[PDB]
Amino acid sequence: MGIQHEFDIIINGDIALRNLQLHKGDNYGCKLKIISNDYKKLKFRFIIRPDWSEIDEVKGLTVFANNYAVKVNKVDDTFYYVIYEAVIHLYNKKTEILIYSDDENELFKHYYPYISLNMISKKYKVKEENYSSPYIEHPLIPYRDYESM
Repeated sequence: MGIQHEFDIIINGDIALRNLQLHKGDNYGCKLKIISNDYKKLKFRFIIRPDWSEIDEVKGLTVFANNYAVKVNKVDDTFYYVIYEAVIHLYNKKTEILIYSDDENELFKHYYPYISLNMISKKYKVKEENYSSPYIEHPLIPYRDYESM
């Protein structure tokens, strides 16, 4: 049993995408398909609980939306949790968001989950679990203070 981080993403304080971590490995990420007519923008909070048993530092996150670079802000950085935020603006009905620590060696193809969030029909679903076991919670139940938005 190698490196086991935990990785969650909260959207709009309403939707929690929990348990997104890779089953093992020093990386964490998610691919999102957003379908929308009405949302001008989505607020994201990306929560990492790092496994410090082997690492020297906690990898940060890169975010692209339809392959345009998105501003990412680190808002907490502690031993037990490292938290990032972004507010992503939607310019097309369909937007692919790539969130990751690293994007190499088929991580998106075989490892990171792929989740669809249809904001029109309000249908939130896992398209591919790959090497993770996502749990989509809606409405979100805040189990930690840093989960509520």
